Amino acid sequence: WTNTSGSCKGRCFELQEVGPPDCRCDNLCKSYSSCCHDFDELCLKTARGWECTKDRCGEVRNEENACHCSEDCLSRGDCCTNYQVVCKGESHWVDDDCEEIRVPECPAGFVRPPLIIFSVDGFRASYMKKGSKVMPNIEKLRSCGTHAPYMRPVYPTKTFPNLYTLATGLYPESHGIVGNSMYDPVFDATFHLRGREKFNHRWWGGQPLWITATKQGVRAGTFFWSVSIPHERRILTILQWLSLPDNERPSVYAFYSEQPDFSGHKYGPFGPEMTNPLREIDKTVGQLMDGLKQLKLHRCVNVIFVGDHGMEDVTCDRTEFLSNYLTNVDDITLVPGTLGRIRPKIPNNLKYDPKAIIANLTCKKPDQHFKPYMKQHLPKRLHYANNRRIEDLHLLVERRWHVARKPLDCFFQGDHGFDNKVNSMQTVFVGYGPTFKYRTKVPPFENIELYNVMCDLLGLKPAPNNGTHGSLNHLLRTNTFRPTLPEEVSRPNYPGIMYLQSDFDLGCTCEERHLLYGRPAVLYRTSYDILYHTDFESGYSEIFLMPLWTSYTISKQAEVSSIPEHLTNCVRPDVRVSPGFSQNCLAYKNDKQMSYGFLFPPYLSSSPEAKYDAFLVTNMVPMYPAFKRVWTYFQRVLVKKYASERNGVNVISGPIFDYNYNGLRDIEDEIKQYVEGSSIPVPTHYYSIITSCLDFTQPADKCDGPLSVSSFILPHRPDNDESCNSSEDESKWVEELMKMHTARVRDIEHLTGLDFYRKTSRSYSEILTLKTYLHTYE
Ligand SMILES: *[C@@H]1O[C@H](CO)[C@@H](O[C@@H]2O[C@H](CO)[C@@H](O[C@@H]3O[C@H](CO[C@H]4O[C@H](CO)[C@@H](O)[C@H](O[C@H]5O[C@H](CO)[C@@H](O)[C@H](O)[C@@H]5O[C@H]5O[C@H](CO)[C@@H](O)[C@H](O)[C@@H]5O)[C@@H]4O)[C@@H](O)[C@H](O[C@H]4O[C@H](CO)[C@@H](O)[C@H](O)[C@@H]4O)[C@@H]3O)[C@H](O)[C@H]2NC(C)=O)[C@H](O)[C@H]1NC(C)=O
Ligand SMILES: O=C(NC[C@@H]1[C@H]2CN(C(=O)OCc3cc(C(F)(F)F)cc(C(F)(F)F)c3)C[C@@H]12)c1ccc2[nH]nnc2c1
Ligand SMILES: *[C@@H]1O[C@H](CO)[C@@H](O[C@@H]2O[C@H](CO)[C@@H](O)[C@H](O)[C@H]2NC(C)=O)[C@H](O)[C@H]1NC(C)=O
Ligand SMILES: *[C@@H]1O[C@H](CO)[C@@H](O[C@@H]2O[C@H](CO)[C@@H](O)[C@H](O)[C@H]2NC(C)=O)[C@H](O)[C@H]1NC(C)=O
Ligand SMILES: [Ca+2]
Ligand SMILES: [Ca+2]
Ligand SMILES: [Cl-]
Ligand SMILES: [K+]
Ligand code: NA
Ligand SMILES: [Zn+2]
Ligand SMILES: [Zn+2]
Repeated sequence: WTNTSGSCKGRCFELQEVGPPDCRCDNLCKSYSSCCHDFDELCLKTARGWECTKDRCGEVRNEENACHCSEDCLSRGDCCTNYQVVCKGESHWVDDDCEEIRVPECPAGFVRPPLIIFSVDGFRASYMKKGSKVMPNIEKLRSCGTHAPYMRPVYPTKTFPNLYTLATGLYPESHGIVGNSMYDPVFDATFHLRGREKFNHRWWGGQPLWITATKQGVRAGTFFWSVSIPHERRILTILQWLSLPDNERPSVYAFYSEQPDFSGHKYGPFGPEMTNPLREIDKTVGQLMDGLKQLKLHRCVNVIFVGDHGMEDVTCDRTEFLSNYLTNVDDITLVPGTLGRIRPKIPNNLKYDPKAIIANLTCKKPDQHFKPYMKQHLPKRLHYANNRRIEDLHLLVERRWHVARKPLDCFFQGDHGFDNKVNSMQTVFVGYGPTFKYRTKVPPFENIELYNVMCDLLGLKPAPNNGTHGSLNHLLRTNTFRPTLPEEVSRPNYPGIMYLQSDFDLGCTCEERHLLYGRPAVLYRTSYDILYHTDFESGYSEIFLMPLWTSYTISKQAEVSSIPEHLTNCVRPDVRVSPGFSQNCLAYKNDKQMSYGFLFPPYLSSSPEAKYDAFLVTNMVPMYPAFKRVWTYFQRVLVKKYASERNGVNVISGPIFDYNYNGLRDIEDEIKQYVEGSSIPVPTHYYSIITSCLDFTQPADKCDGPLSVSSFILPHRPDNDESCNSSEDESKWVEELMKMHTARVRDIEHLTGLDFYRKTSRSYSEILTLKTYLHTYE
């Protein structure tokens, strides 16, 4: 019980965290129904609005006023933000020319630039195109500071998963806020956005910025603002906190706006009604900057203007219903809308048939506006599976559409939540201040990367997260992180000819040019061999009986040759590797469901003599015939197409084992499938990393400057049910599938325990940016 009889006198928006039975005067007091009786009266003053007028200049202090225009307001830190403009003839911050902030210009007592995070809900990246005509303050921040054309949110592109990712540097599957609504089967409880359950600490994993700050002796302002607190009061509170004595003043602050999201949902992203909320957010930014200029902090503070996600045109007319595909939807609970998550209505109800449900949702309407996936089959780039709160059955919804349970379930013209690579879901990033670069444009980057940067801006050591520290050093003038190259754990063996062809009873019948960025380092304890060939180089695992990586270079005008008729089933023993550490063909003859493929393709052999190397047992990998349709098309058509378009390509391909879908390389005990009657593990995925020169006029094998990369993590599946057009020729569907499964080099590194690009002429920070790059095809 909380004693509301107490008073908020001289305690309004106190940073002093007090518990029961003492009444609170902070922002969260309303949500916990613990405010002192006089909180609204004393702390939420509204009298005379939020602006000084000429008639108010030099007034007598009236404590009932929302903000002040009296002579003592500056010394008291409670002037209306436009006080110096209206009463002292100063100019608005927006009307001043920007000047480079080479060093922080801070008043006495500030030893470090404070950080202000200005978060805007549903701020689509494209809204920035409106410019100074609609948003002059935001345009000045963007133009004069450091900005990205867009920032990639996390999936689902919903509010709480994205705001909490921004705060922690973690994927939702790791921080636990997997949706705006979620069901935890262990707690047997539902998290809702409009419930008291969301305040329970058990939902919130990882370590958010305000906790990282507090644990390291750095004071933080609130990261939660009550809906009942107007934006002008939020701004005045931040400014009042910035005016506090040296020993009370926070170093990190957060502002939040429910706009332009609110209006975006009502009118859609391209509605004329979108101008009004954009002008309003700009006015709030103007109040903050004028306020900072008033406190002599406008050239001292680092300001981050950031969004959680974008907004798409979504109407009630564009809704698919599960009742149109499934006989009985009454035994199912659906998390609906721009994504779908399906579970039984009764938590542990045994009448629930997941395989029959997926079958009825798979390619059952010609222009179907969603696709079902078992969570382990979702694109790996989404990192959306390793959490008990993520239902096994998922629906990836097409942009502009909704999924609902039945017709019983327009007032809305906009929505968000779709695949995080979707153009309309991209949001904003602007960094302004002494620590950010001046008038600099940076490439798009992911929001998971920001936590490390915010820790750098505050002199904090970041908690373990999913960002790649140093990948965003190019955004900063100072406070850059010096990254350390991961230490190589296992040393390779370099075997020569050690065995006879007669030593093998496998049932089988028959660096300068190819390793351009150095040997990938193996970052775990294992036994592996480096194998050299005329056309390729490989790192052959003696434990997994296959390469961890196969590396080769294809010139722009290289020839594609066929596999000769008599060499169709040709598999040759490798005299450098023991029969005991080799795969066997009897297993592929026995397994009626499993076939095999090759990592280096025989199609791209340099000569008929060289082609025989591609048929080595050490270049073979287990592949389902359905997957072979995809792999053969990539190997025979796409590798050469990419070489022709990019002026040669360097390709690194290999297997991935992720049976427990945690995005990390499996240990031997985690492998759950092997080739029939053998010890050959079955990969869950196959990766490829395709590098060339950013300057396409230079060939891939003779590149002087920055690199260009595209990568994939292809699901190794026994059917092509994911591709609704798979009955057609591979030219009509395989590339579409590969684009959906695009990946960062960093995603492959986590899944393999490998470290790429260790020997280049580029800085390590530039290589980290390259490794986090995602080719979206958007
Ligand atoms: C993204 O970046 C994150 C952060 O670095 C990575 O996630 C980490 O992965 C490691 C390795 O798998 C995990 O380490 C193991 O930790 C447990 C003990 O964990 C507890 O303490 C830590 C530290 O205080 C907490 O962070 C943990 O939090 C998890 O659980 C709570 C409570 O349920 C929840 O609120 C959190 O959201 C979070 O859940 C997520 O992670 C768990 C797995 O821990 C997962 O089940 C869940 O679905 C969520 O995804 C937790 O309270 C420890 O016992 C382990 O021991 C191992 O080593 C010993 C030997 O030393 C072995 O004997 C043993 O068998 C184990 O192998 C690990 O150390 C770490 O917890 C986890 N952190 C977070 C915040 O998720 C991701 O891997 C990165 N992703 C990618 C793709 O790179
Ligand atoms: O409920 C909705 N809004 C309510 C908002 C309260 C207050 N709030 C707040 O002040 O957030 C600031 C912040 C900033 C950061 C940052 F890191 F960026 F700085 C990190 C955090 C966090 F999460 F980590 F704590 C919080 C959030 C909820 C909503 C909105 C739109 C919708 N669309 N559809 N549904 C919807 C539902
Ligand atoms: C609840 O808060 C009120 C106000 O802080 C407390 O009232 C005070 O009680 C003491 C005696 O215990 C008096 O001497 C004070 O004069 C009271 N304050 C005022 C403003 O009149 C009250 O005791 C607190 N405790 C509970 C359980 O209600
Ligand atoms: C999957 O869809 C099929 C229709 O294609 C459903 O099968 C029908 O079920 C109704 C029950 O109301 C029967 O009257 C029909 O005879 C069935 N048709 C056929 C061709 O079998 C099936 O129930 C759906 N499955 C699920 C799990 O919803
Ligand atoms: Ca139907
Ligand atoms: Ca794994
Ligand atoms: Cl959700
Ligand atoms: K077979
Ligand atoms: Na198909
Ligand atoms: Zn949002
Ligand atoms: Zn929204």
